[PDB]
Amino acid sequence: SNCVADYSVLYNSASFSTFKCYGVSPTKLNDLCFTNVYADSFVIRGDEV
Amino acid sequence: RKSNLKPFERDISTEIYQAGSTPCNGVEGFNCYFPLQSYGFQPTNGVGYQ
Repeated sequence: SNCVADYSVLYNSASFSTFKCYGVSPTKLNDLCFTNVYADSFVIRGDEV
Repeated sequence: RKSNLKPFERDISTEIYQAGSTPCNGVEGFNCYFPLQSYGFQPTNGVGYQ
């Protein structure tokens, strides 16, 4: 929070595995901006994607 | 979608949608998005998804 939504570097990272979106579109990323983000960062097993 | 849609224009292009900076060029690859998706036509679903 408390920061400009720089969703460009959040998106163009080519080190991904599978691009899965659940509630939002990928074309208005830098346009549409949010209020607060509560991230859940954890490591999973390979067959759990 | 790539083009800006005009009303009442039939489009039959099955062109590979490029995700980022991946030149697909006829074949698939790293997130070469194939936009021609498929319908779920089953009686297994509900009554509003038919």
